[PDB]
Amino acid sequence: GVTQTPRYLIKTRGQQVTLSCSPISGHRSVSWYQQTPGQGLQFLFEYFSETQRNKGNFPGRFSGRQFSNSRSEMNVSTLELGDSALYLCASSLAGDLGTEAFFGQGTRLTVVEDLKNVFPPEVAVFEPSEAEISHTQKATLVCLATGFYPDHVELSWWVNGKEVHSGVCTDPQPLKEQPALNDSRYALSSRLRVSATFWQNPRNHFRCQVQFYGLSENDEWTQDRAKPVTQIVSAEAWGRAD
Amino acid sequence: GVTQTPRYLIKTRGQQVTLSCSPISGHRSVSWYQQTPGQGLQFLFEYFSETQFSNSRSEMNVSTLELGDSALYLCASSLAGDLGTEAFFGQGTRLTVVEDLKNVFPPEVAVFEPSEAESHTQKATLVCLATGFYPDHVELSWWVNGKEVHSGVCTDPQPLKEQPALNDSRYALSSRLRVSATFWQNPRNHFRCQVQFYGLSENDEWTQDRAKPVTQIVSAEAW
Amino acid sequence: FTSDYYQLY
Amino acid sequence: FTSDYYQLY
Amino acid sequence: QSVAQPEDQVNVAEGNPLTVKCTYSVSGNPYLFWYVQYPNRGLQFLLKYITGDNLVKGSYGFEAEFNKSQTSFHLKKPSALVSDSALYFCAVRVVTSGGSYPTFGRGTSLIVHPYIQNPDPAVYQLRDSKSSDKSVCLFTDFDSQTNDSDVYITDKCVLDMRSMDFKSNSAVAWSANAFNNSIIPEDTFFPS
Amino acid sequence: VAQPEDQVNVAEGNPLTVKCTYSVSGNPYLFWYVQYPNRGLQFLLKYITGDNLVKGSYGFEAEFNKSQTSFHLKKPSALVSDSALYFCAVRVVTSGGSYIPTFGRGTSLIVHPYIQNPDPAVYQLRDSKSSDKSVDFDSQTNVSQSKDSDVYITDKCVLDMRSMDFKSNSAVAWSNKSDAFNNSIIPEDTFFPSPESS
Amino acid sequence: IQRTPKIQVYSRHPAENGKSNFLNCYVSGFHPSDIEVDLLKNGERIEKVEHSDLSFSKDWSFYLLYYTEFTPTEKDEYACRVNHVTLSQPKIVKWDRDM
Amino acid sequence: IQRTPKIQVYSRHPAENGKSNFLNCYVSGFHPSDIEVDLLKNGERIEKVEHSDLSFSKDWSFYLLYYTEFTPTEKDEYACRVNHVTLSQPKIVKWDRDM
Amino acid sequence: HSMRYFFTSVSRPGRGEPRFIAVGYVDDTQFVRFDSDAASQKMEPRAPWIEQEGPEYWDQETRNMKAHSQTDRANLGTLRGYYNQSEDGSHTIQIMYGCDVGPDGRFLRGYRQDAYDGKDYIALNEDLRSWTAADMAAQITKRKWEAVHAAEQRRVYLEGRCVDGLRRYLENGKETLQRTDPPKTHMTHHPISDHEATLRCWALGFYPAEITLTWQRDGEDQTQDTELVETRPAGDGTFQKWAAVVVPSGEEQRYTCHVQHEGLP
Amino acid sequence: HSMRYFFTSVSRPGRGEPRFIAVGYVDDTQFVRFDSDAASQKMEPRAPWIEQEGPEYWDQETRNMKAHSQTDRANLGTLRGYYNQSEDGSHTIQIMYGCDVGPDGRFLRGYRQDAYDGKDYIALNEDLRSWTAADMAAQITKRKWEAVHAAEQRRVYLEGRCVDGLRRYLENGKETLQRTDPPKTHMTHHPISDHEATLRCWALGFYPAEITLTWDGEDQTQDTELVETRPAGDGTFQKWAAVVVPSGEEQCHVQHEGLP
Repeated sequence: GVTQTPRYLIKTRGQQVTLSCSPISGHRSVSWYQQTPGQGLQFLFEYFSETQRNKGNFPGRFSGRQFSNSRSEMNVSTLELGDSALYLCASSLAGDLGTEAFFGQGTRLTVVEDLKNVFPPEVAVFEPSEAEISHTQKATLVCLATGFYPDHVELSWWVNGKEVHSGVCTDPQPLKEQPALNDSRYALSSRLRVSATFWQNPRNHFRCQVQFYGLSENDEWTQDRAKPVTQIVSAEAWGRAD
Repeated sequence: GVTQTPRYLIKTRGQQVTLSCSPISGHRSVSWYQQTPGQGLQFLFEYFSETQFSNSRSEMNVSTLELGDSALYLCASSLAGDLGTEAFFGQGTRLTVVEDLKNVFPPEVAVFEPSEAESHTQKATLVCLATGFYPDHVELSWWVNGKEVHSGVCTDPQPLKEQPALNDSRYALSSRLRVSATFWQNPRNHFRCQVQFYGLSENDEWTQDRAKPVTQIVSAEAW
Repeated sequence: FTSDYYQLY
Repeated sequence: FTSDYYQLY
Repeated sequence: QSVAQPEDQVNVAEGNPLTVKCTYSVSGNPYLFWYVQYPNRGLQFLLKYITGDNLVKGSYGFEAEFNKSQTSFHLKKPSALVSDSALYFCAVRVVTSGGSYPTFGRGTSLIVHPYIQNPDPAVYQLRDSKSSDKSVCLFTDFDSQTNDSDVYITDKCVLDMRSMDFKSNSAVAWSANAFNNSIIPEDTFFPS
Repeated sequence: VAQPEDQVNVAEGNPLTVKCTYSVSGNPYLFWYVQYPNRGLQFLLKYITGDNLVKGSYGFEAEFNKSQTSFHLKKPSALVSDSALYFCAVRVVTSGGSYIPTFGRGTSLIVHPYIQNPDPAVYQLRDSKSSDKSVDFDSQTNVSQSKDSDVYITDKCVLDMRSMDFKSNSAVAWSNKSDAFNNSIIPEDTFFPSPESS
Repeated sequence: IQRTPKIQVYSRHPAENGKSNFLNCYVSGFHPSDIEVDLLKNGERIEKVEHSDLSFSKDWSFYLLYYTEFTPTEKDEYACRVNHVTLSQPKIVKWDRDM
Repeated sequence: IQRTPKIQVYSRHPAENGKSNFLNCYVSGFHPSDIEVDLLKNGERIEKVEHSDLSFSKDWSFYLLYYTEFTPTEKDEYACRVNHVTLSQPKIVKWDRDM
Repeated sequence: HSMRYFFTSVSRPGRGEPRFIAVGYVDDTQFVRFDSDAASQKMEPRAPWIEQEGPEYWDQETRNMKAHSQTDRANLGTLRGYYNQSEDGSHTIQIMYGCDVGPDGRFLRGYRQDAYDGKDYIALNEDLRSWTAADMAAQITKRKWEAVHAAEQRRVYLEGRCVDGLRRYLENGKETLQRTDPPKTHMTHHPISDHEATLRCWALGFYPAEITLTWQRDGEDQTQDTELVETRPAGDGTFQKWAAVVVPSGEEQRYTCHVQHEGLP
Repeated sequence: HSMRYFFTSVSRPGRGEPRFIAVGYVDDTQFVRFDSDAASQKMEPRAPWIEQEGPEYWDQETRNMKAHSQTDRANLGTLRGYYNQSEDGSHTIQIMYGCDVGPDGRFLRGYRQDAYDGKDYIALNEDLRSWTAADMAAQITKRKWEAVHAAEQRRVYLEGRCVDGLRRYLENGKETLQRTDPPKTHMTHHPISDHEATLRCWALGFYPAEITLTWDGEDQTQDTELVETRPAGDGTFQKWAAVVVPSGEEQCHVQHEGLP
């Protein structure tokens, strides 16, 4: 319950962001970092006795604040592209030498170049072929998200209405498109490996969860293409009897 | 329990006494008084944080006795003796004293069965007396078919005293019971008065021809 | 019918 | 069989 | 400090609410405590009082209240329990370094003479075993108001029996005419 | 405070080993954590002071040793998944305390399985609607990359099926060109039915 | 100890606009009360506040029920707030006809 | 919290001088143990000290058992003392053939 | 069958004097109440059976109930030292009397356990004459009760007044206290999102209590993670309970509802 | 048919390191043991049926049970601050596992409830995924166990290792774990006092537990008798009876779950 909000978000170059971290309950110590692959965490700051206790050396743009009821917020007045990739918050009772702090689910906020190139996904369920049907006794379903940028999609899966964690997997890094200069798209495939009998039965619906989380309507987008917001996309599948 | 020891004691003139009060549990305040009919309590003394033993046990030493000055002594127990707090009291050390070792007498008992007249009332009456005892230390109870009872049991709060003499006498201190008429008509109803003396031990220099004055097991009989 | 031994703590 | 999860307090 | 209870003896029948008296005259903030001494037993406390409300509670059903108009506390009850025969006393604690924390007096005694169920006067005489020459006289079921060195009788004699909640108020007598100080009625079952 | 190993691999037959080095002043204190893929930072190993063979999680452990100024988080038998960016960190005492997880690029374990007679097989899969667009091997095949930005195939695949405890290390292939395992060393006994053109 | 409240909005005899019904906001187990409760009809507090016995249950926890004589309609927003000290924000319940 | 150490002296298979039998010194609930238990053969201690599992019961209370190899007779004083931190004086029990 | 004088109290330091509330549950229904902020300052008899008894009975009801209301304030002057606080502790002291008679008239066994801060502070046991304080504080209370024959007085009260008054209540109850209204049952099928349905057996208005509903399917007790809440009254004293379960679409008829009541016909 | 790995610990402030003792009660009979002052420093297989198993698991049984014992010393570094003491608090922190399966082979319901100083500190519930802390302190523990999927891991362990291993022991136990030893009875007149006697029922050496022995077809139990569960020195349990009846008028319930 170290909940953070918003859980993914996107912002263009130079504005301030309002990112919230909510601790579980009565604690006092809050820590802030940046888990991007570049550089290191570097320990933004920790806050104590209603005062930021440990401070390093920053440009003036970095700042942070929490509330009396322990609610905590981040505010990055000026963005410098990559410097806003992924962020983490910590909570602990008193923050002593022999005690730890617990981290939240983070603020993964992979940033676009500009609002122009924010793109929706092209997805389709790929039916199992009779080759991996007839003798293997093991099906193979695939959803593929061609043409999304950046890596904000949170691919999950739905089985016959419900959700399970079995036979589904996805790599931690979607394969990038042609390198270009500073932008590309991604594919980030998924798999199903349910039993063959689980597939030939006509009564089984399967659909991917390519749902974008990370951008909302409060944007000044004006190009002819669709507004980049949190999009509700999906897929579809059904049985194939024999 | 605020248990005491002994519950009954007798001493002659002059020497010291050892009486014990045991508190229930962790406590600091343990009082002392004298609930005699004469004079007043006077709030004898009490120690505050050893100013009793460390484990709160308390003993009394009265080096010199002045006859009636040792009648009935009590102890208390409380956490701190604050203004708004009370103290439980122990069952005391009732120790009615004799003049000398000479006139310490055992009790004479007689069970007085119901008469046939008390034939239509549906009510019996057995009686035990303790004729000729001194001092007043008797602990009269009753025994029914071996078991304790407290219905039909009674005893006056002050035994009637004998001829006044000067400073000593004996007492009777009777008790009686009122079991049902059918209860007494049955022959398997053994009763036995409990005039058992509490209050004196063998650590005495008694030398007269009469029996040694100690705690003694007297009894009665009925059927 | 109620109780009347008002117990002290 | 034993258990291996050592629940921190 | 001085605490006095003028009533050296209080008599209440089983039709009358109990009334006793407590008095004191001290300084500071006085605290009044009550106690009960059941015959030849402990000194249980039932009626405490420190400060606050006037009509202070009490165990069982007893109660009392404090009035400045008389500096009294007056342990009372609308219907005292059946036994209630004790030496209730009222004591006050004075202010002292660390606390002075029962200077009461002789208190008073209650006798709860019952009167119901058609008392039937009767005199009897009882003999013993072994030497049967010894004998005692006995009474049975007297009223509720009756107030030498040879042929003794008894002290005050009142009981309660728990079979059908009856009573056997009587009087033993140990050596007819022995009841010379008694005012037994003419309808006595005395058979001589 | 920085450890050399930025990438550690192991099969499902060997005890997990990683490196955790440190060099600070005063009395050091080390913390350990794990980053399960795109999730929180729940820890598995704590050290404060005392015993050498420090306790741990489901079977992880580490030991304290000035002779190497390091812990080297050890585990006699890693569980099935255990594939994440493990990292350890130290920071010196300050007024109130510092206790910062400054690790440095952690280390990513991978737990390639190898059991149950792998039976190689590669197939091409088609989709619904417009069918034109369309998409069990060994355990040692080194990771590779696409030669170009066309004829896309997959990245590393590791999965499991809970029902019969079996699994399928496999590969997908969504070709971009309208016209492919050239960088792969798939053995000759593959059940590959040549679904290349089709 | 600062134990957490509960919630329920169960109705009386089957709800039907033809006749009248009762709302029942019977909160289960509590700890130090400091409680304020009201029923919601399309928003805002009502004037039919009627509490009941502040009794307690076996697991040393209280309970409390509220009454009202009322008739609903198909288009209405009935709810019951729950407020306490353990929480920093109130809670609202849905009067769905199936519960 | 102190509980107070209830004990008993019950024996194994019916004691008889013809054959051999052990005495069991079981104990009911406990709080912080600091326990010292000995078996008495006509006073003093015995070299056959044999403890068992320091397990615990449902009501968060320990229990314990002991063994000893002997055969009894008609003239002997066997006992199992009780010691703890709550009590200031030890407790002794009688091994009679009726309990 | 049972009658238990539930007591409760709360304290708000710095705002006057503590509050006390009490009730009564002859069988299960409530018949008596008390408060420290009401206007009648007496006992309020909401019950169709126990209403006509003599004015002395209602007038007193040990009107020293609001003397116990101050006894509790006296207690929370040493309970402030036991669990040592300063002055401001807002705290509750629950009390629970109760005597449970047998269906023929025997005393069966009575109950009494007290708690502080929702935590047990002292209790009785099966039989009587025993104290089981559950902290290093109430050990003093246990010893004090052991001192002056406390359990003996409790024995007297339980075997006397509580159980006799419950006889009188049962006699006065006629059939209002003992009429055993049984449940009435209904259910609806209705679906879930795409491929599931929710069977829910509904029983309402029953009395007395002690009915539980477990989900059945082909006779097996598959007590899955079903979400019930707690035992609730239907606005008069009557209680109701329902069921909830998730079943796959097309597969519902296997599941059945188990209905059993101590007073079931 | 159940299974429980009882744990316990104590503290010796200013005397080194805390202790740890553990046991196991597959069915009812004790089979496994551990100690922090023993010389083996290993599990002690004192049970007849569970002895043939391979040396590797006898060696381990998560020999990191010692690691758990060293985890408890870290736990009692914040359990001291919760119930705030200085350094000298001599306290016990008991642990209560338990994995009860159905007689056919189902999972029935698993159990766990931990406690501190004889007071419950955290507990599981019927079904699962719930915490019921019982103080101002362990509310932190309750909320944190809510935080990182704790009860889910407990579900994993229960639905796995409990049922698997326990069925393994029942397979290994053959008839030793399931033999249903019935009681044997004896009684005599036993005159007491002067006018009364005791009719004391006896039953010794039966297995398993849960015998019902209570006092012309009535239960007149209004006094104090019997101590507690009574072990007969091998795992077998026994109970007796007590009653007071008058001389000449002397005229018990016999119920066991395994009674013939």
